[PDB]
Amino acid sequence: LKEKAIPKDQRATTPYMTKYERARILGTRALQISMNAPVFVDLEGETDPLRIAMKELAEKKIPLVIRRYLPDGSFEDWSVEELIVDL
Amino acid sequence: AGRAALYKEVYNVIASDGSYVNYRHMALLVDVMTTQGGLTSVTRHGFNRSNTGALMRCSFEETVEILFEAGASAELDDCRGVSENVILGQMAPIGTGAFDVMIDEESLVKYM
Amino acid sequence: VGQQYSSAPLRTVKEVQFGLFSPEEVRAISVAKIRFPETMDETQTRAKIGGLNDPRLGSIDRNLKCQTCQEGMNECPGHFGHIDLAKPVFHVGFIAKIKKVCECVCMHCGKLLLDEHNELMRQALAIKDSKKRFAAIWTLCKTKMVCETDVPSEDDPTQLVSRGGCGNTQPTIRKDGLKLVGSWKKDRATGDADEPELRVLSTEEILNIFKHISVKDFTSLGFNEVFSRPEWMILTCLPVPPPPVRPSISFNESQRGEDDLTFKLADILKANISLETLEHNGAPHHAIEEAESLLQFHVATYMDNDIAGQPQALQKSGRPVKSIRARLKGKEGRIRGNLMGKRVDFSARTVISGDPNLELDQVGVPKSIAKTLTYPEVVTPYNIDRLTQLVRNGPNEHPGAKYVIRDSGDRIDLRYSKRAGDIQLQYGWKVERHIMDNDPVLFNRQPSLHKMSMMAHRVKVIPYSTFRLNLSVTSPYNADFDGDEMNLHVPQSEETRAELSQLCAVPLQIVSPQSNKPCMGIVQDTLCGIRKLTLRDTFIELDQVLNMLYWVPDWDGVI
Amino acid sequence: LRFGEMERDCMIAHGAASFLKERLMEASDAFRVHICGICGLMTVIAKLNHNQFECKGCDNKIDIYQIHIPYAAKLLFQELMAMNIPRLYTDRSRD
Amino acid sequence: RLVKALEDIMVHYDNTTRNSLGNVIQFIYGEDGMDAAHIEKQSLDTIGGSDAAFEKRYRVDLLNTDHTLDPSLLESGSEILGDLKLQVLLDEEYKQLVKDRKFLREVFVDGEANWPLPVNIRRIIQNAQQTFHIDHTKPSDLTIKDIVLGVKDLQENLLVLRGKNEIIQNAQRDAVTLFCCLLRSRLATRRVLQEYRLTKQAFDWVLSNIEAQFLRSVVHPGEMVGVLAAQSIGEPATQMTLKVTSGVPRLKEILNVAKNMKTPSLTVY
Amino acid sequence: RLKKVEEEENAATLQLGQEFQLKQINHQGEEEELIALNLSEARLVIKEALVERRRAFKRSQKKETREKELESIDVLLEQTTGGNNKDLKNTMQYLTNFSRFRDQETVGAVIQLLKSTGLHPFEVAQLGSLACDTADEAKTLIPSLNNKISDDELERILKELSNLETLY
Amino acid sequence: MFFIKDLSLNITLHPSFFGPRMKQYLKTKLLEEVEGSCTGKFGYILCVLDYDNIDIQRGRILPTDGSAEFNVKYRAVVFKPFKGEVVDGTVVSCSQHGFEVQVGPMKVFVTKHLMPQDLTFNAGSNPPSYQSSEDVITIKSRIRVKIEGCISQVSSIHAIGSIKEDYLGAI
RNA sequence: AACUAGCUCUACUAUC
DNA sequence: CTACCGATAAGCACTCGGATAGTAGAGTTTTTTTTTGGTT
DNA sequence: ACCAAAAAAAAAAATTCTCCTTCGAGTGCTTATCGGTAA
Ligand SMILES: [Mg+2]
Ligand SMILES: [Mg+2]
Ligand SMILES: [Zn+2]
Ligand SMILES: [Zn+2]
Ligand SMILES: [Zn+2]
Repeated sequence: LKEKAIPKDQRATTPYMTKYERARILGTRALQISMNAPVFVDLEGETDPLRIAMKELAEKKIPLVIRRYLPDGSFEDWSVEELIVDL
Repeated sequence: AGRAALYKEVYNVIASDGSYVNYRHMALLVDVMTTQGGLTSVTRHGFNRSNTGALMRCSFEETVEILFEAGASAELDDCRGVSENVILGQMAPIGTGAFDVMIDEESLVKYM
Repeated sequence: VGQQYSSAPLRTVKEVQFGLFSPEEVRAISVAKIRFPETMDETQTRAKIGGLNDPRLGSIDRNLKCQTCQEGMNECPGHFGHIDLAKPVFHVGFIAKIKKVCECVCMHCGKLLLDEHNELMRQALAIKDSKKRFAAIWTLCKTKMVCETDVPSEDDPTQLVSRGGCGNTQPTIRKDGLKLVGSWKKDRATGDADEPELRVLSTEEILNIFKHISVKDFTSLGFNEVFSRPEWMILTCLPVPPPPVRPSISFNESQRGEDDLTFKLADILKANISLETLEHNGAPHHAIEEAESLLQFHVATYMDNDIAGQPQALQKSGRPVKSIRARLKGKEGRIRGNLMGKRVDFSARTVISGDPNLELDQVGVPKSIAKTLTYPEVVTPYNIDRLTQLVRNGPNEHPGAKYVIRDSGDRIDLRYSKRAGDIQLQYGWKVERHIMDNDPVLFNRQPSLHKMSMMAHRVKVIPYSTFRLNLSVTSPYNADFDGDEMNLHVPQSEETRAELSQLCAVPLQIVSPQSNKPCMGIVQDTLCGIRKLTLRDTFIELDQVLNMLYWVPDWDGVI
Repeated sequence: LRFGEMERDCMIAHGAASFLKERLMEASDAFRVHICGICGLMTVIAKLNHNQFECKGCDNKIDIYQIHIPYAAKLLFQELMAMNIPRLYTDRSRD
Repeated sequence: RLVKALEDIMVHYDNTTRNSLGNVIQFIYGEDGMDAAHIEKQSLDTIGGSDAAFEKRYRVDLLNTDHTLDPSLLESGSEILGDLKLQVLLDEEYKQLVKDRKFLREVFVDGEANWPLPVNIRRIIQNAQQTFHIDHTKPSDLTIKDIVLGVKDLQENLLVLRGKNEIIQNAQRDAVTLFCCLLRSRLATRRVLQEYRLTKQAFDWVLSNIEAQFLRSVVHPGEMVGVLAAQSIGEPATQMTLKVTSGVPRLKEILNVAKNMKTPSLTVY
Repeated sequence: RLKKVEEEENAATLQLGQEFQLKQINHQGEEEELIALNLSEARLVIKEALVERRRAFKRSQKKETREKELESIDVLLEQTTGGNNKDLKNTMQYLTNFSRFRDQETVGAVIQLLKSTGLHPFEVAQLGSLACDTADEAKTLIPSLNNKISDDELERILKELSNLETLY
Repeated sequence: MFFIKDLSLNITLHPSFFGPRMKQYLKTKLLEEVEGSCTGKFGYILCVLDYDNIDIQRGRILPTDGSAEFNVKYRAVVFKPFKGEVVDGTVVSCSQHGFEVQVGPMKVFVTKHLMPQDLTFNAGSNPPSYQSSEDVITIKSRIRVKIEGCISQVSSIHAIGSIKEDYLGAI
């Protein structure tokens, strides 16, 4: 009942961004830049939005933060960059 | 001991031919059946008549009568089950849905 | 582009509450006070009489009333009217529960048999799960057929104080189909002090009793005060559903296509008006009860067709009338055919053959069917050239389009396309075009037995309409090449097509979690060939090895 | 073509929830209605041209929200309370 | 019926397993947290063999002539003899191994060695051997202290429960005990020097690869494992043809008890 | 939800409704009374807000005679984009008329004197309803003014501040 | 009347505006919709408080599209008209049945019968002239009229008050 | 560019 | 001797029954009467 | 004056047995009922 959140310390969630989260972020940015969002990573004349998003993820300048839930109801969050992508 | 024996039996049945499958599946099955203080068969009236969301229950072998019972008891559902979303036509907290997608400003400021 | 935009906030739905209708509020939300049992052609021209069938509710066709909300027909969610009944009637679903309740409460005073002075009902109150305590109370109040007034004898030292309302004795209760009766045996004031009085209970009596129960006793019995109070168990003011649940199909020559339920409603209205006029005049009091029985019968049938089989509720045709329960009953009724599973758009189905040349992840797709389906995008500073080329191409060659969706909801057909070489497609627009190559796509072969039987695929475009795929992926689909078929699905937004390219691509499905060993493989042709090759006693000459080294796409270029 | 139980179940196994929603909604009903949170019911009446959305009976010119649900589901609801039984809200109530 | 019974049940971001009510059914999914993919029929080694064979495979003592190793394997293979620190550490390792042997003999009465486990160690050993042109002649540069520490360090760094309290620590040790015992079995000092011959560089390489793969092997938090299990068990049910009941009727009998067995016979020893 | 009315049709006594709850929650979670200030106090707060956007708009640029104040607020509007905020003007036209004292100094001094007293803002706020300082008219209008305390007590409190103030 | 309190508003941002300047864009937008607001509950919202230090904590991307939603909490200056109160104001519009007083933002309309009897007005035929106590017909023409009926049907507050009561009428 | 195909009732098949 | 459970069985009363496809074929009130307009 | 179409108004609805008929499956809920037993 007390504000149902947590500081960015003492976080018990895994430090590895999971494949579901990967696909979600990729699709979200694909739709985002798809309908003319501001782009951040320099293009190479590559037209496909989804591959642009993948290049952004590899280059790691994604301006997103990921929300995270626990069965109790209290939530937790992360920023994309502090996660590490391996999968 | 009951769950142990039941797992043994079902593993025997499956391994009788065309074996096999990983132990974890059977373990999960026997447990989710037995975590009730007893045991319950998977019938129209074994597990379905148990404290659980309304719609997902009514989506199996018990069409309307269950709704009547719900309305009479006037209970409520929080719709955190997959069915409840599906009937409700909203993204259920599944896979990609198991988390929210949140936005930040400060990173946007930092990298312009 | 806005579906007739509404300036109202939108939000998801997080919670659903279940309950009954209190008669007063359902009457409040009503719009019609339906009297006439006729439906259409007043005297008898057009413009359905202000009885049934929109006095002031859901429109009919091309007349945008919507109860004068002008919200066409597609927008019209419907509106409700209400009907009135001379006498209270039961509710077939709500019969066993009401019987248990009646046994549980002491009529003629409107009180509980058991009250917090024995331990037993106290523990029953203690077990507050939701409902089981109701069963406990029911099985504890089966006995004590007589209402008491001074129960507590030994909790207090020897005395006894007053808690009971009446000194009367509650008759035993039974039911016969649509009706229930009480048995006043009572061991006194009866036939030879033993022969009981068999009296059929009057509904309204029960309903008065039901009001007289105290509020907390509902909680005791599990009724939620604000949402389900027992007196609402009985039906008094039956609500009326709107038109869009009872269409007028007009089956193919000139019929009116009147549904089963609307005839049922007309019949019940006839019953109501008949009972009203009968009782209003000199009631002989030997037919009014029959009118009551008939009216309850009709409402019962309308609420449900399939009570214990003493009646059948046959229609005026011979097939039995069809009610709500039958309408939405399981197995293709309104849930498993119309809610949980559906017919979708953007799909195709055909027969298939092998291909020893297409790579594993793609799928052979037929040029014509490729033109048939479509897919929208959004106009970008990146896609403008290609999109322009396609819309120039037209809807009658592969790399083409079929619709242009601009900023506003302006569907522009390219089949007519009186201005083909005109449009220039400024930014932020949507263009539905054909399926070019390397597009994500869903492939599936019902029945589905495991995680596989449906994965993603890239797309090649092939003549000779059929489907083509790789021999390797065969076994997981468990499909032949004799005459079998699969099903095709195509995403509709960038989000989804992305969502498929990372969790359903057959590259990502090599190892089956089901049996912790790969579900892929190679099959009879290639297997036999490799065995006939990779054995010591064979060899090869110069030409063929060169052709082989050229065959492998990933050849380094070294002999 | 028909989308069936087991197909949906396999989708669930994959977990492509967003694709599930899109395929089940846009290839299908994709209907929109407003409700009265005070009602929790399916009964509000609107005047798009007049920008009025009042729920008569609940006489509230504020408690208005629009929800995207499948036409089939709302249908279900009409016969459901026509069967005389279902409130709806738009937020938690127990935490 | 099966698929309609375990829809909601799944794994949340606490490595736990709840229905759509929050009821826990598996505190750790599969009691391992290892995804169903990352399993091989890898071969355990400690359980098998005879006591003498086990001793010869693992026992080693510098101060004794019998189980001592040849100095030629180690660059510092001669002067290493005599130190009390090294002998003490080796004895501690041997005690750990024999305790593990007792444990495994307890867990499996049959003693069958092959079992389904997370990430393999064999393959990485072979490819490490290849990736450095390791020969059969040169001695080994890495020292005993190196490996005897690194083994514990690696088994410690493996993490499945990102916790901080006591109970989580207990479970985390518990949840990985079999894998750590197996790893200890495969990475015996005697085995390493006498057959594996690894260099210190390659040793660090394999340690890092082991850790990376193990982290790769965690269950992805957020899949609907219950549906997967149900559909998986269902699949073979159809694909099967056929004085003791068996087959699909028996399957239904257990799955739907139905207190009537027709073969209720029982076994007595 | 059974209509959850808990409301009363507004009266001269200002009977507070549920949605105008007497004790209101806060985002931080503190519980406090329904924040209301008299006709006098609001005007200076508005002036402070206006001068705050004055600094904010001189920051945006580098990228007592009510009419000039209206045009100044208009300038606040057009510094961002062309001002069509007519209703804000018309209310602001009456905003100085909301304030009991027209001159800035008189209303301000009334505020600093009342803040020490801690008197209910309703009592002094009822003053500016009509252009009248005679109390008898207000006592006739609002009986609760007589009921809560007699008139003469009202003026023995009032004359401490009415001396500095000059009405419209 | 003068109630100042923190208010929460839901704001949807189109994704194309996802630039580092968005915070300024959000502040500007909130300025347009909030200022001059006239809601049924709070009456008409006249201006915000403490323009800087408003909390914009974070935002949720809509699942269907790039639209992002933000919930913001801000203190503001708002007036709430209340019934039973007497306000003098300009007679902007003149009608034969009864003079219509515009009390600043909100409007007051009164008929001939509501008109006070102690202060006899010739209001039936036309807007009342100069008579017994005092009454005027000009554009400024402030007339003391009560408020007894508040209507929030439209995006504004309309007030009606009977004038046949103790001390009601122009003086 | 005038905007709709369309219900149930039994028989036969198609893969599995 | 006497209600006081009570466990046992008998009954009786329940509702359930693979996934898709594609056909084509017949009938979706009946009879009786009265009325009145087409007819010669 | 003849009559024919058609629309409107009412009911054909009785033979008889329980055969319905094989769907039998189980399971759960109700009810009789000997049967014992402590006061
Ligand atoms: Mg529940
Ligand atoms: Mg075949
Ligand atoms: Zn309407
Ligand atoms: Zn009584
Ligand atoms: Zn309402």
